[PDB]
Amino acid sequence: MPIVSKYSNERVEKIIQDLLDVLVKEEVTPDLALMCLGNAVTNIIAQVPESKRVAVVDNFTKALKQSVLEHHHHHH
Amino acid sequence: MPIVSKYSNERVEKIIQDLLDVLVKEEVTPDLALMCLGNAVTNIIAQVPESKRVAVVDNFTKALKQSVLEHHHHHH
Repeated sequence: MPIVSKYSNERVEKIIQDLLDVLVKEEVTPDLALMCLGNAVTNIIAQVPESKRVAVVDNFTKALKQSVLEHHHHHH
Repeated sequence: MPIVSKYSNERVEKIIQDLLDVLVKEEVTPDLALMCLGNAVTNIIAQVPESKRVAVVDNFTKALKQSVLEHHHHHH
């Protein structure tokens, strides 16, 4: 329900950017990016206790679909 | 196109490695990692045509939950 503000947003978006930098440094393809990122995500989720391990990945995948569909929400 | 993969698995792993190096040098938490990676993936899927955008994100998310449940032990 509430989006936790545990960390500085600047830092959050910066890390996102630095990750994108890696992807643009190699000029990776969409397929490649998804495959590399997917393994990175899974690695982190494996470090999360099993009790919530299935929950965190599901919420991840759920929210992922939410953000993708909101790109043409009220734009052309 | 005469492409079955194009990119070498060696490079694929190396990219994942570098992505990990990014996350490690930032000392990211599970919360932060998923939050940053989610936006990164979303931007990648935003480069994918809407004609297949829902397909790629669904297979991505599908493969994620597969990997999470599959990867308890290494594999071999």
